[PDB]
Amino acid sequence: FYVPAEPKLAFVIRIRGINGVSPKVRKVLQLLRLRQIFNGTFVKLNKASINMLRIVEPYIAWGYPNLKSVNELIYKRGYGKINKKRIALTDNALIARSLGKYGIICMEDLIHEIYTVGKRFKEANNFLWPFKLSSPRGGMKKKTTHFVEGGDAGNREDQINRLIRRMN
Amino acid sequence: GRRPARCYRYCKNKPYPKSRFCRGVPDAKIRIFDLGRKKAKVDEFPLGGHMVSDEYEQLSSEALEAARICANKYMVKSCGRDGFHMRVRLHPFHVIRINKMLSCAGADRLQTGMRGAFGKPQGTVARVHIGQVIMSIRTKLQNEEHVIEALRRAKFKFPGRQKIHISKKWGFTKFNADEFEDMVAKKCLIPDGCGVKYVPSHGPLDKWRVLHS
Amino acid sequence: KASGTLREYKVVGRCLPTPKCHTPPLYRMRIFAPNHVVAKSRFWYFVSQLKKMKKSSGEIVYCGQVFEKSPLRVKNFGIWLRYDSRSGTHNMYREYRDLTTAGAVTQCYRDMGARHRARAHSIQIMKVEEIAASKCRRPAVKQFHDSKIKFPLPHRVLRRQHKPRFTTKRPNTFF
Amino acid sequence: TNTKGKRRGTRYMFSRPFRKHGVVPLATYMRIYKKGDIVDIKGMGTVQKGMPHKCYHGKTGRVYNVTQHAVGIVVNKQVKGKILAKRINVRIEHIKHSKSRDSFLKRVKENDQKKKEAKEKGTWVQLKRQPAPPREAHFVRTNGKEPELLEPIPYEFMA
RNA sequence: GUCUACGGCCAUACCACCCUGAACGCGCCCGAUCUCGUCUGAUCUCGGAAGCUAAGCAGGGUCGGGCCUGGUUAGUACUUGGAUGGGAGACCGCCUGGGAAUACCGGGUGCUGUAGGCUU
RNA sequence: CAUAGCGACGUCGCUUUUUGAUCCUUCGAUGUCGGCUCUUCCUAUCAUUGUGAAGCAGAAUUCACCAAGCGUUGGAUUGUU
RNA sequence: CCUCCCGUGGAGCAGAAGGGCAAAAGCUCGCUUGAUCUUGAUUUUCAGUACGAAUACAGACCGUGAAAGCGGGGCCUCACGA
RNA sequence: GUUUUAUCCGGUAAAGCGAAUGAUUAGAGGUCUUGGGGCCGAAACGAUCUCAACCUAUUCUCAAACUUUAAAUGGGUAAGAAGCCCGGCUCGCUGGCGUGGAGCCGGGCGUGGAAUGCGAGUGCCUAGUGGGCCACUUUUGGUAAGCAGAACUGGCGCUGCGGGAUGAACCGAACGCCGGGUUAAGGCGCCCGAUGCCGACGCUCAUCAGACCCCAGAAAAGGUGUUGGUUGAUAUAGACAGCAGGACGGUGGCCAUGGAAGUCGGAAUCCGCUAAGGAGUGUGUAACAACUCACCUGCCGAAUCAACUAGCCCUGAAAAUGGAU
Ligand SMILES: [Mg+2]
Ligand SMILES: [Mg+2]
Ligand SMILES: [Mg+2]
Ligand SMILES: [Mg+2]
Ligand SMILES: [Mg+2]
Ligand SMILES: [Mg+2]
Ligand SMILES: [Mg+2]
Ligand SMILES: [Mg+2]
Ligand SMILES: [Mg+2]
Ligand SMILES: [Mg+2]
Ligand SMILES: [Mg+2]
Ligand SMILES: [Mg+2]
Ligand SMILES: [Mg+2]
Ligand SMILES: [Mg+2]
Ligand SMILES: [Mg+2]
Ligand SMILES: [Mg+2]
Ligand SMILES: [Mg+2]
Ligand SMILES: [Mg+2]
Ligand SMILES: [Mg+2]
Ligand SMILES: [Mg+2]
Ligand SMILES: [Mg+2]
Ligand SMILES: [Mg+2]
Ligand SMILES: [Mg+2]
Ligand SMILES: [Mg+2]
Ligand SMILES: [Mg+2]
Ligand SMILES: [Mg+2]
Repeated sequence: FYVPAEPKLAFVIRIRGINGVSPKVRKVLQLLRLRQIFNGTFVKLNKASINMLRIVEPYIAWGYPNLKSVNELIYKRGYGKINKKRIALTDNALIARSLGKYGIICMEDLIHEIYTVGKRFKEANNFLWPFKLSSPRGGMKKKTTHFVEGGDAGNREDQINRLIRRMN
Repeated sequence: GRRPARCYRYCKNKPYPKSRFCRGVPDAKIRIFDLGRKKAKVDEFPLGGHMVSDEYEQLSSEALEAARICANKYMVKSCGRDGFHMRVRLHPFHVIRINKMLSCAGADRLQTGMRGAFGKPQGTVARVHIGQVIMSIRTKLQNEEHVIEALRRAKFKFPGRQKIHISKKWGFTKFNADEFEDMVAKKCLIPDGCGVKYVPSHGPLDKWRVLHS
Repeated sequence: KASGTLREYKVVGRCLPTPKCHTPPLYRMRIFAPNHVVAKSRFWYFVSQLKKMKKSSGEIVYCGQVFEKSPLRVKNFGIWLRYDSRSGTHNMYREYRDLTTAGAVTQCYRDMGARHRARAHSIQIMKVEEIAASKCRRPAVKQFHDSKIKFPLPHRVLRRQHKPRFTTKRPNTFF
Repeated sequence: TNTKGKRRGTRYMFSRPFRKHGVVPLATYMRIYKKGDIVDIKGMGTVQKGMPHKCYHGKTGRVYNVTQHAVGIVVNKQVKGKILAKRINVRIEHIKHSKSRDSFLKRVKENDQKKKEAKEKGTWVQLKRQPAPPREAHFVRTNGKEPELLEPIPYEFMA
């Protein structure tokens, strides 16, 4: 049996709103930069991040995005945090002026750094404004329960790509 | 003068034993817990039948007394007075209290309502859990239906839901009936009274050589 | 656990190697699940019940769908299961006729829900086995063991009741 | 309605562990406490003098003052919505050194050694400790053995 | 391989009984003039060196008790977070993580620092 | 002769025609007991209609069912209910 | 009453209870007055105000013991007043 | 108001009582005594039989004010430049010592020594408030309460909007004025937007059916209604059910007696004929007698029976103006 490497990149989408949230869940969502429903963020997976995801498990749906999902997310909804402003990534110079010191100078470099979690993944990911995704076209199953019990919350392994396709 | 058992059915309070803090407790209704031929040896009564609660609730001492009397009468009628041994496995250690109100047409007569409402000891009940044995009857292997009927009749004296289970243990021991015979044969078990003493293979060899002799 | 059309998954897992055993044993189960995520979750549930394993302390080395090896052949399935009723746990042996094992298990889940109000989280499928027609015990399954089976369709209810919604002719049920 | 006694609720907090009563072992007195080092306040009950209050049991502070028998400890205490650095005098029976600080200083010394050695030998080495990474890909051999098939057991009432 | 003095951890070191102990040592032992305490030189203090390892002490033994450490109990009990799950309720099941304790069955029975002796 | 008719020890309920418990509404006020008068409603049926049962021979009585259509009174004492 | 043996405290420590304690903190003797004179800091309640109580020091003058030391009241948690 | 990695802290849940402290059930084995005593022992209970107390090894059941053991959640600290490492100086403190400690002065080290996120620090003046209430869970008093009192978080108060017909608190979601798209929770016969799908599989008939969190009504106990399931049993050596026979002798067995003869009661359950028969499951006779059963056989020729269990339905199930999925 060949056991593949455990995935090192996750996409996290906040699926519940901002009403009646416990303080710990609220704090962890703020640290994940998910302050609004249907906001998405790339998360580098390790013990600390996974335990944070476990804390905010009922409020999020997360999974392992593929190359196509990363491309669609960066190209259609990719916005940079340039001078604390949400600027659309309409030119490569916008990426180069903020991340060129790390070697990232284009959309392709940004996508590569996000997909293959590189040395400067933290800088490249924080440069991206959190993705403001639409409502899931076709609806959800049940946002109040876990994915493995017929709902939408929690870790769906690679069905996050289906969710993304319906989501943006 | 006793309240209906529905007022004390549930395990709502913390356990309240009769101790040096709770004084003035009236004696429990049930004082005898073992009936029938209690002196019967272990091999005499190989069959054991338990009655097991399915609810986490409180059984009153009066209810335990009534169930014990009913089961005893049926067992004496069916299997004879020396053909069975019964053991009640619940002891009413939890004191239930009453905040007594005056049953007269007056609240001005120092009723005080809910002021100083901590009650006086009303009675004693036994706390039972799901899966806990309430009564056990050991007898001959041919009286299985009589044991089941006696426990079925005793079930009607209790509030909740109870199951009748024929145990795999030999009598009142904790050892399986299939292994009991060869364990006694190889002297891992030594009978005494209604129970067996387990003899482990450790300790002084003098205890080993008093056996096998 | 919800449902759909269930699929069979062969799920093989093990503990993570530790400085007590470098090669821990591999364990395999058949899990009937809507998808592989639920299949892995149920695998961890069952191996946690049986062995002393956890998802964090172990790993899953394989999870692959088991295709039916003869989906063109009607066959009899006996299913041993256990479930929690409202007042206890019971073991059941049920029988179904189907082409696929996963379809038979789906039939079992629907039938348990219909006859015993048993939700899928209460049901533990512990054995599924194709059985010979002479080993069947349920008459509703045995009555289809006829080489000359023959029956009509007596009272055929109109299902196109709204195309048309209004008409002059009353429908016929005999065909 | 609660009393304000100094030792209310300390019935088990200040009691000795099982079969550990009697004479206080002397290594506790033989420990050396300098200013600035990190100590854990425990508060054994055999010695009634210099006892810390129950709110400092289990806390950790920094030594700022050393006397003949006690130390002065700056320990954080949370009061309503503020944390203030209280200064307490605690006899050395009720304190012990902090192995967290000990391990951190060991790690600093070892990192400085690695920096010196790696600058001597050229090759760059990692010093920042990382969280547990995702497991890498690997092969699991069956060794010609079919993995055991597991099935849930039938239900039966035991006891 | 051991002992003595002073110890650190304070039963893997304790408790009961039995066996063995070469050489130093530690003791038991002899005595009350002096020092010093007593109802009593029993204890304490002092001055000794005839005898003895009988005892303490050291080592070993016991299908020994205890203690220490494992397995089982048991992924059980319990439990963080979740559901417009079930049930009249009592309560229970599932998802997400954590996870015990008896009984029962094994193994072990002090380690060591400083200073000074004995052991061909 | 347990169960025609009853039902100890226990135990499960219902009702709001008792009395309590509480203090949610009312203190810029909801006139506070009983009787009289008058209408309507409930059934957990006293009688009457139709029935079943008896330790129902008849007579009388008792238990139970469908059942509130109809009726359920005149007085001494007491403010009384 | 006298003697031996076992005795982890199952006694005692003023009192309520809890904690603590064995060549102890208990019992009996001997000598004593640290239950004395002072300044600050700190803990407890706390608003980080006071009182009360307490802890660690520092400066005197002492007590005790061969000495190390210990003692500025009571083994600790209460026993009090602008 | 976060995790991770180290490192401490705790005594709740659980568990335990063949571990201490309390509570507590039942037997068993021993041998002393102001235990009762014990039948023939006074005579040296010549004896040893029982019951006590006591001890020993077990055994049932417990604890908010018990505990060996002991979670989950939780609380503190640390994760560097105020650090590390070299030298040197000061001290009236400490002292065998160039001792220890503290301070001070120079110098060299940047891989900025976990993850994630965020711009921080600091001062002055200051209103209103100081009746709260509700929900999940934990929890005290109380029979309980839309009762009284606490812990945690969220909410209402201060908040509109979609859904729960209706509703301060439930579920979804929080709000500038609009257009388009899509959803949440909830829904899609008609009211009323949307299943006018040739939706799937079953269950259920109610002469009080049932119909969706909070929530707005029900239990124990029953059913040969029906549907699944568990365990056991019988059967071509012919089951089951029907129809038809035998159902005895001793013995009208013993002790009960005024009759109890098999059946008003106490013990025991024999034998043989065999096809079987209980010296009796019931009716009953004053009593006999006469019947019935369990037991066997005949006719009948293929499957049948029993005890449980849990789904829907039914009984249990009664209130007042006429009425509420
Ligand atoms: Mg909400
Ligand atoms: Mg659409
Ligand atoms: Mg919710
Ligand atoms: Mg009543
Ligand atoms: Mg209570
Ligand atoms: Mg041993
Ligand atoms: Mg769990
Ligand atoms: Mg009678
Ligand atoms: Mg008016
Ligand atoms: Mg009016
Ligand atoms: Mg009626
Ligand atoms: Mg002084
Ligand atoms: Mg003192
Ligand atoms: Mg406590
Ligand atoms: Mg407990
Ligand atoms: Mg105990
Ligand atoms: Mg309240
Ligand atoms: Mg207001
Ligand atoms: Mg607000
Ligand atoms: Mg609102
Ligand atoms: Mg609305
Ligand atoms: Mg409604
Ligand atoms: Mg719109
Ligand atoms: Mg609607
Ligand atoms: Mg419409
Ligand atoms: Mg009904």
